[PDB]
Amino acid sequence: MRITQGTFSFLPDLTDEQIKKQIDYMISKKLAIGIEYTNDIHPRNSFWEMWGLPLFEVTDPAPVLFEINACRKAKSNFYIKVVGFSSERGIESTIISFIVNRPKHEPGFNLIRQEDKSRSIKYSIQAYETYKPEDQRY
Amino acid sequence: MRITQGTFSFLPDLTDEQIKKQIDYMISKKLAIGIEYTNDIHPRNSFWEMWGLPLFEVTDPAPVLFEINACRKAKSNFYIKVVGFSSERGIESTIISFIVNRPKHEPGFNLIRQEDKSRSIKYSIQAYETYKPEDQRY
Amino acid sequence: MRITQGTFSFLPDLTDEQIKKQIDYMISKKLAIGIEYTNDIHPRNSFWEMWGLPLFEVTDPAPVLFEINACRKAKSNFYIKVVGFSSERGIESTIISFIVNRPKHEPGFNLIRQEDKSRSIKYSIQAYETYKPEDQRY
Amino acid sequence: PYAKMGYWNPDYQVKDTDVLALFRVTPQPGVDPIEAAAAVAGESSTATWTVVWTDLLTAADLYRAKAYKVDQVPNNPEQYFAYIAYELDLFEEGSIANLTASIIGNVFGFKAVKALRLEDMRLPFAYIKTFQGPATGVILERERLDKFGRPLLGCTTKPKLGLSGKNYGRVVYEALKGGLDFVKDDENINSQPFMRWRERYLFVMEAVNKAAAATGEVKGHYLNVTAATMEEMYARAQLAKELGSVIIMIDLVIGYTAIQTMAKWARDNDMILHLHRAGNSTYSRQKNHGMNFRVICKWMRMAGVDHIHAGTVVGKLEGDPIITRGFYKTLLLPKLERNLQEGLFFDMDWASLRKVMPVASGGIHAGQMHQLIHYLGEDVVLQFGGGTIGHPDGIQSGATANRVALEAMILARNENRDFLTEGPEILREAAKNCGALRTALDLWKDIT
Amino acid sequence: PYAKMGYWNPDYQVKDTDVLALFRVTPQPGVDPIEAAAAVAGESSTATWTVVWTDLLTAADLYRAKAYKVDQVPNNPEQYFAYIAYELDLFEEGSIANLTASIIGNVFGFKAVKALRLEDMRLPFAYIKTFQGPATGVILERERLDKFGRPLLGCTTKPKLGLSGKNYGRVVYEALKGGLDFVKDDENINSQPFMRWRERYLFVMEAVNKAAAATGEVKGHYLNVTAATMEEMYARAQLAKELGSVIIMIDLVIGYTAIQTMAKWARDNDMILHLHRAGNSTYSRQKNHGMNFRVICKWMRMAGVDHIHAGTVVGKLEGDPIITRGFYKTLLLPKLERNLQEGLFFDMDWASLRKVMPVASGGIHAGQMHQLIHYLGEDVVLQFGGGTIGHPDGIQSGATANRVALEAMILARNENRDFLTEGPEILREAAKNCGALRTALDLWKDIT
Amino acid sequence: PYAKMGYWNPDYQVKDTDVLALFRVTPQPGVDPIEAAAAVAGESSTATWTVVWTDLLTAADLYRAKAYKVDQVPNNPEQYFAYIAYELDLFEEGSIANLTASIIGNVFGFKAVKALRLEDMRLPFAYIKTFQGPATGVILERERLDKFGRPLLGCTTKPKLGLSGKNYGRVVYEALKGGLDFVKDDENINSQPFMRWRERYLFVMEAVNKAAAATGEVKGHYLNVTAATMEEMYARAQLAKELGSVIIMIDLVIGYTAIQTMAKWARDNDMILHLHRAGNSTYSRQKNHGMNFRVICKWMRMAGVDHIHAGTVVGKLEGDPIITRGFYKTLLLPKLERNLQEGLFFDMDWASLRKVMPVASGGIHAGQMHQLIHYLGEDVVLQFGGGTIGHPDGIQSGATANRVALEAMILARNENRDFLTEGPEILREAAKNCGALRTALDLWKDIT
Ligand SMILES: [Cl-]
Ligand SMILES: [Mg+2]
Ligand SMILES: [Mg+2]
Ligand SMILES: [Mg+2]
Repeated sequence: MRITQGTFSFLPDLTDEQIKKQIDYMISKKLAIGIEYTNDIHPRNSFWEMWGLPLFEVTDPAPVLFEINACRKAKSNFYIKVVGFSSERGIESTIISFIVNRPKHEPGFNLIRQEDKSRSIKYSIQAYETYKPEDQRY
Repeated sequence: MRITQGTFSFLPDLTDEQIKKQIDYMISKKLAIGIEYTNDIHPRNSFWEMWGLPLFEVTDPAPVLFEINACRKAKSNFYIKVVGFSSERGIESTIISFIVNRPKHEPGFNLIRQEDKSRSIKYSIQAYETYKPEDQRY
Repeated sequence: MRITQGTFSFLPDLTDEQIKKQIDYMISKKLAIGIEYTNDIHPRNSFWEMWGLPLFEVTDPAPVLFEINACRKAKSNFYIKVVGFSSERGIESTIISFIVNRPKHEPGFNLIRQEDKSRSIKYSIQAYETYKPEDQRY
Repeated sequence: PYAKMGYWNPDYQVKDTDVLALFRVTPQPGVDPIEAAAAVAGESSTATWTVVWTDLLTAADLYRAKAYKVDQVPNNPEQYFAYIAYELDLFEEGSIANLTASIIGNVFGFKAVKALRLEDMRLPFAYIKTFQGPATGVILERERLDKFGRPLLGCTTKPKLGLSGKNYGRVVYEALKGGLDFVKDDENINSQPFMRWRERYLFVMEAVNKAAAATGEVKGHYLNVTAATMEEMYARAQLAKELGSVIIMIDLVIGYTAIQTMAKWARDNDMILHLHRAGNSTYSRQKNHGMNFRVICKWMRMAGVDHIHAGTVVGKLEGDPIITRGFYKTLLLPKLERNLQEGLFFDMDWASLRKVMPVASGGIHAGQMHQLIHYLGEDVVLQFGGGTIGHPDGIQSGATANRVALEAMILARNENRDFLTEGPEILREAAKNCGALRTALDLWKDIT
Repeated sequence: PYAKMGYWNPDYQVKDTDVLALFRVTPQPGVDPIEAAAAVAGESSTATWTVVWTDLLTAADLYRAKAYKVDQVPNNPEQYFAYIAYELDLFEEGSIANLTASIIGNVFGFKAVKALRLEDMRLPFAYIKTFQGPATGVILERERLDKFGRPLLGCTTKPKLGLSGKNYGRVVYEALKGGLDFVKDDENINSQPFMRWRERYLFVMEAVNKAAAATGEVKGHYLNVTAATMEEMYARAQLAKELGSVIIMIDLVIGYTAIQTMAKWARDNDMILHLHRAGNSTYSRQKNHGMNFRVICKWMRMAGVDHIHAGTVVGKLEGDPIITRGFYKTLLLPKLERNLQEGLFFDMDWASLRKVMPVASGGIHAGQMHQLIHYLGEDVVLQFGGGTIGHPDGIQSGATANRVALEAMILARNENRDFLTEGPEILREAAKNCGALRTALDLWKDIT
Repeated sequence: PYAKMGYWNPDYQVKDTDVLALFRVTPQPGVDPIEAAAAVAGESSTATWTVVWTDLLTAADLYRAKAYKVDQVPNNPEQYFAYIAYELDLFEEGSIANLTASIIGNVFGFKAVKALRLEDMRLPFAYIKTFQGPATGVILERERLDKFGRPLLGCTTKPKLGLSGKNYGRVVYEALKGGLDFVKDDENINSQPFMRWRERYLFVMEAVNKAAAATGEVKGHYLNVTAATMEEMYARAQLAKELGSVIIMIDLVIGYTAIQTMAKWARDNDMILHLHRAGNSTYSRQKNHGMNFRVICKWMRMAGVDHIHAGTVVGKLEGDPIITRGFYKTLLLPKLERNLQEGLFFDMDWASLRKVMPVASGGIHAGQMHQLIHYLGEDVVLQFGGGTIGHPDGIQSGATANRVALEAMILARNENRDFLTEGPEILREAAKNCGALRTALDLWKDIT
């Protein structure tokens, strides 16, 4: 299935020209721009791996785009996303986050139902590729 | 002090003509009419002594007035009141209650302050004449 | 015993000249000046009877002194005090209160010990003259 | 098309279990009254506008409100009375929040309807029977106070705000001792920088007990337990209980759920529960939107408060006497009879719920007592303001004048004296024996 | 004479700690605007009319509200704007009930004033700082959901009432899986004969977890915990918590105290708290009485709910876009700037209280997405009704069309495309890749 | 470079919401006063020394303290006054631990700074408004005791330690009956092998009630609830409450969190809360490090104790009268005005927090009463030691002499008598009627 984490995951995968225009947006919003990747796609996996530090005070999309592609070359079967952090007082948080690489195939999640008191159930989801070590996923 | 239990205790003591017109009211309201007396004038003394049974279905004030005066003769140094009970569904209770005899002099109440937790106080009032036996009051 | 409620009750009873100088103080402090009396001298009897309303905006001690003496004539066997109320923001309360009449003789208080859980005791004090009606006290 | 969806049904037969509402509707200009009716029904029952198959998994008709009757407002060409029926099974038993959410929430239709005001409700017997009704009620309240056959008398402390605990207690003691049955906290006095609530409660209870001992009556002061959270209201209610208060109050702004929570507490703890509702607020003189006060009376009697301010007729409150009389009936009667001039549009059986005590508050004074008795009856608390505190002879005096006028008026009424007509002379006979009343009567003849 | 008592003070200097209110006042015919101002102040501050000595035991001036400015309403000869100032010490810290009791309660004056509507309030910094503010707030809510830079998408279950627990859960699962971020209980669905609340909560949590596992997103359903008493609301809130719900809802009809009680609970228990307030109720289109919605926004942001329905501009809700924009600012901004066309009469610092999320609900549909984004911004939940459930291809399909239109519109906005003007073509490019969106766009072109 | 990082800002404009501190700084030899200022700011705001990118994810400037003004200490070439400003959002509302952690914790800079003493703080209105303030306060305390217009009188039991419960109660009864308003436990007496705490509390309450019955006054004994754990302090506080004590005490060594915990308990339970702080401890006569006592007064008034020992001017405590006067103002006034000789460096509004009662304790005796009244005012507890217990005529006698001197002095003050100058003759007129006072006055003329 398609994982729909990300601001634009109901759209087709973005071209590089689209990705470029999203960097321009971020630049005009004065955001720090980070690139993160993971192959544990749990929705509560809050800390993806960082591909370098976030870039600050950037003024041209080129170098961001260049790292995105180098991450894609190094981690081609990982999810990779781009995140734009705001430092505006009272936000101080991500304000956009979108996918720029997905694995070829997504097998999705197992749903675990542990039966508890009365009719209640304690739930877990476990991404199928996480049943394997990281270097064997996707 | 003047005890102001009673529907008309801020007025002067009622004459017999006034008392008569209050019976007429009660009669027209179809009330049972009772006469009660006490010399423990505590406001929470809910059960005064009954002077006879209440009178039911009465049509002339005369016999009520006659018992009021006989109670006054027998219990001249007691409080005496007249009570009109309604049996109308959803009332079923007193709807008027007024004083027709008071003792010559009312010495009033003692106030007792038992000190309790922190600043709180548990209060009692005790009518001074109740510090004596009933046949020595007023 | 001498009741030592009051700002100056460890001093001898004030003369009228002393009382006069205390009014002058109150006037210079811009206080409302009230006269209150009681013959239930319990320390937790917060509401003495008012002798008239408090006097506001007064500029000469004479009329205060005159009412003090008229209260003394009417209530000679009562405690009488003078109270000075402040309306200054964040005070808004009595700031002086002193005795200007005491009964001839003070018999004092009974101490009641009601035994409660374990060794604890619930205490009450009851002024002896309050065992009687008000018009028989002192 | 709302008349097309079934929401309009001129033929619907009203069942004894239906909840019925009567809205005053103002159709948006050039829209059929019948379409407007339907719109109000069609939205306080469902929020759908397409091909929704999932309705077919339910007994769908059951959940649709039925606009079943539309009359034109008399004296108003472009206002209509719409009667809407709702199945009993739509409502949570015992729940005011659910009732109000369901009725005055989803009554949309911004294209057929310009204005909407809910005028009355027929709460069915079996629904009413799921509510507690007054915690205490008029009959029990009077047996607790041992006070029969006359209105009760109260006033709010003056000034509402500022007195320290001890000076606040002074006013309460003076007024109770001088004749009032009740004194009360202002709706605004809760707990604030100039006075916190615990010292108020402690000094008040000393005043109240001193007054009972001075008079040989049960006396009460309404301690305001209003607060921001339910826990805080409870801690306040619990001190009132602990110290032996006969009565507390809450403000209607705390809201329906805190009200029902308190009403159950008052029932469980033998406390009279007075409900303050501002007689003239921003939400008042609307002929056009919102909800008529009588629906509030219904909902609050059901929730189970013991007192609510219901209006006076005379004084600074200028209301239609006959509409006000309709508020009192709603609060007090075991059955209500349709009566258009009183604004009661439905017969209604109260299912033996206890009675709420009306409170009359406003510019009212002792010289109006014949009008107050004649318009408001014996079951009412009459609340006088500067009419007691500002008697030139003192608070006790002011309370005495009001109490004597009250009692002399009920005496006259019970004597079958034509007290409405002979009112002023009745008061003037009473004042003959009562300097404080004589002083009050003069005080209030520059008015007229 | 109210201008005579001090209640009118053209010279009063406003302090940074004052609470300020702005009423729209309609003087009773032939009464001075200045006397009317004074009357409103003189009664929401004191209820006295005689020689009251007891005021002299207090710092009396402190407790008097000051009418300090009167402008005439533009385009309305006989309506005035009155600005009233209240000392901070009159108010209980942290208490909405006390604030509302004090302001919109005792604003009487039935002889100088015909109509009164409270339009706005300046809550001072130090007062605001005594309230919790949103339990979660926009920033934390988005970090909990991992959803950034786009509005959120919800809808209410269709039909609102009737589905058994299992069929109700079916709709919730379909809609979440098909793309919605949230599904929600209707304000009317609490616990009733046709469905009790515990089975709804249990079947819903199965649907929600199934949807998270189907999509790899955090998903949520607003469980309505509304109930008649505080204990009952808590038992409901506690099951939501126990079963792991990300979000619950309450209806505004529960009232201010139950709201603050819940807001503290939501803060203490990591729960998003959505507040339902009916967008078009009987209390709506009043230019004349009651209170403007923006004052509700202020009070609810202070009380600490996380979502409130704030209006849309287009669709079946027809409001002034600029007044609506003013509601959003109140909910969202760290500081508000006076702006008469938005109906903000005061500058106001929000004292770092968290932000509430506006909800837009109404006849809104996917073909309006350019207008919705342009008028309402990215911080909003867009709620579609029969616009999802009644997609001729199924609920999942309907949810997908709405989600794709949303995302394609934000994409265009971020590209600096003139999306207000090119809106329809943007949607039609998106629908090229999306049958469900193509189907929806056709579906909604008989409208226009 | 600290002036380079932004921590130094000669131009910073102080906001009404800033927390401001005034340190007395001693630059390490040959370091610029301006660099020293900056160092203190730069470390009580951040602990960083490298290229830290993560600052850029925050509104970093907001979290930086700003050294904004440096004056040279008058009469001290190499000491400077540094004023530091901190944004309100850095602080937890209502929390002394957080305030102190933030201000006097991370003020490092061991290379630019040799010595540092915190001299004063400007707590902003909106911050202060987040604290409870005194549980009872001077005004409520006096209304509870019915004691107006004179200092209160106490002493500590003599000997502090050793008496069994019954002999301890003997001293307490003697002293209260003879005239003291209060007697008190020593800070050291908690619960020990020679006497456990429960029997002390029980025998004390018998003494206190016996004294009230002997005098017709409210009497009190400060039961020390100090203990090692919060549960233990509560069990002690709860017995005091249960047995009806008007007052308890705690030692400042229990620490800020237990203090705030107790202050809330005292507010919730109507208990006066006296705070013991040793007048001359190892941490006293520092012109050079630590923190000036007036900052403690601020923090304790905020936390909400009712009494704190504030110093006397005369007797065995030898302090600058004008600095002491500054401590009393901090405790007592609604607003503080900058005044360099009093050591108040900031204007400050107390936001209507209640007042704390100063306690004066030391070698003070009855022959100094004119100086005590003149320097310390009427709102103070005067605490005499061996000055009561060791009156050659008995404890009652000693208490009487002190009480008569007190009352005769206030009488003279109120008469506008030049009591500072005529003090000895005023006492000697009073002693004419008072053998115990005559005995005391002689007793204390070998001193001088
Ligand atoms: Cl007991
Ligand atoms: Mg009322
Ligand atoms: Mg909604
Ligand atoms: Mg000490």
